[PDB]
Amino acid sequence: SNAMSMAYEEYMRQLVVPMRRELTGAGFEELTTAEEVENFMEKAEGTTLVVVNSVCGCAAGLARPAATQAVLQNDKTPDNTVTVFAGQDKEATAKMREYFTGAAPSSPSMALLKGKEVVHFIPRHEIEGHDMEEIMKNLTAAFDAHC
Amino acid sequence: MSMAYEEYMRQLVVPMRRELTGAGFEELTTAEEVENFMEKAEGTTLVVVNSVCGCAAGLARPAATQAVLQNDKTPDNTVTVFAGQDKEATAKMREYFTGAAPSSPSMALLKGKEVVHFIPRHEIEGHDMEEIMKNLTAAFDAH
Amino acid sequence: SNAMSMAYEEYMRQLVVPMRRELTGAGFEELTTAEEVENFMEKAEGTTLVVVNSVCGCAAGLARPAATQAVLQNDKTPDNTVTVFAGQDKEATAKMREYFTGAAPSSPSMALLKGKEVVHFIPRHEIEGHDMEEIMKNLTAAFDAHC
Amino acid sequence: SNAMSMAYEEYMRQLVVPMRRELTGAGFEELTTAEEVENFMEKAEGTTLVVVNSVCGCAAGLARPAATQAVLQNDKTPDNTVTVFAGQDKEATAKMREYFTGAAPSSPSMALLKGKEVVHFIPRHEIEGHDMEEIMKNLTAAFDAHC
Repeated sequence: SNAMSMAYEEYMRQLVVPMRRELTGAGFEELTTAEEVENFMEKAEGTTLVVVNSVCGCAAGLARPAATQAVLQNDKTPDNTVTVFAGQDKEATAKMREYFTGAAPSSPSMALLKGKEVVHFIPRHEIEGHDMEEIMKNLTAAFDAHC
Repeated sequence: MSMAYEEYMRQLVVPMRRELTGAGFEELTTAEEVENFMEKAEGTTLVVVNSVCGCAAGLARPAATQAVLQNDKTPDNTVTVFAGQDKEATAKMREYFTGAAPSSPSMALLKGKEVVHFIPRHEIEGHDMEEIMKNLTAAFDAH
Repeated sequence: SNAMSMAYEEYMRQLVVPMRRELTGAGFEELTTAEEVENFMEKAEGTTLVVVNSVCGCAAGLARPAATQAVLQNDKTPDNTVTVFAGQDKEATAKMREYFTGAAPSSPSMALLKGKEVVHFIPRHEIEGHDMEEIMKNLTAAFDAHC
Repeated sequence: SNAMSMAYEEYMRQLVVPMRRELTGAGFEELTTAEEVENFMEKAEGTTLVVVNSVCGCAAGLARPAATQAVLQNDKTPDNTVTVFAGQDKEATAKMREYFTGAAPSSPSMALLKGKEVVHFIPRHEIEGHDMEEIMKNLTAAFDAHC
């Protein structure tokens, strides 16, 4: 029944909070709603780092840390930073992904935008199995190319 | 977070509770309730010390419930304390088992508030349904 | 439809099996769909005792035993004995409850019928907090009046 | 195996998922099998935090949060973060516990490893009866000392 299900979602909701704050406390704006995604993307100017967040280990161990560090450490940096949480905010991420023309869905993943156009994409396979150094070098070389 | 968690376990253990209440076992959830029941209790009583493990699920609970339901002679009372979930209720009841070591799941047959037969985890763990049943039913037949 | 809810459903389905068999063991036909229920009530003739079964402790300790002991220890007895399982076969007990206009929904509960019209009702509050004696006294009396 | 045993195991399996995700969404690798433990401990290098997880309020309120906070707030941290789930992955934790020479079994509990040698150990009695501040100091002091 829904009672157990309500409880399960609330519990997963609570455990997911630090997984959000990890990005949001670093200045990444949460887009938790398909409308919020449209709002941002239809107005976005200059460069944007989009992080498609996720609960899995490699989001925790590689993607989130790499994204927040690249942004804080690099001379050249995106004008905006935002995130959608795959698997948790489904409509938000499905809406964001509509803008990633050409890309398949994956999680975690990252896009560098100019306006609402992708100019650099980092799919899950470019993240999983690699180490921080590689991934941050990936991001920063992209920041330097585009930001 | 604390709320969500305790709430989480409170919801998810409901079914493990229902298995016993759905068999007519009365749930004693506080030390107070335990003391109240044991002081009033008359005749025989099966106490099931419940727990959230697999042998409770696949052995003890099914064994206890079938026994009382299908045996000709049965306890006048059927009650349960939930080990680990209702901690204080459990500790209190365990005090009436002067001779028994603590384990869960475990089961006790009482006459009044005196233990007359005891089934420790080790007589449940590593045994099968029927085996545990006969242990109970023989107890019922004797007391 | 996810794994947690599938698993909850499977578990509750098995949980409930023993509570079903106490009644079916005593001749009570299970009505598990709205259609089975609908089907039964139409060709129904004579008197029917309907037991609305429940996962609750008073169903176990009082309702089911009283119902089975009652149908056996009485010269006057219903022609039909059927059951629905509240909370588990939701559409089944909601369908049956429509033939119970005048009675409030509760569980366990029991109803006596002549044909398709209810002529006696035993709510949970006439079960919960009562003795096996008064309950089947309630039952048997009703049998005498109608069966 | 029957329907009940099968449904129950699957039910418990799904319900501990959040208590797995709390650690895996913090970077901890899961060792769910005896073979996975040996494979790891046998080839392990550098330092390792092992978390003996379990299903209980102590694990939920102290052990898991403390372990994840310490690992991400502290400058020195283990090279590896791993976990065995006591009570759920029984062969896995029994196997891990064989590596803890002369330590007593308890859950939750944590071990700091240098290679496969237990370099510091926190039993349940260090966790239960304390607050985060205390456990964290215990953890990070261990890290400061070995890594």
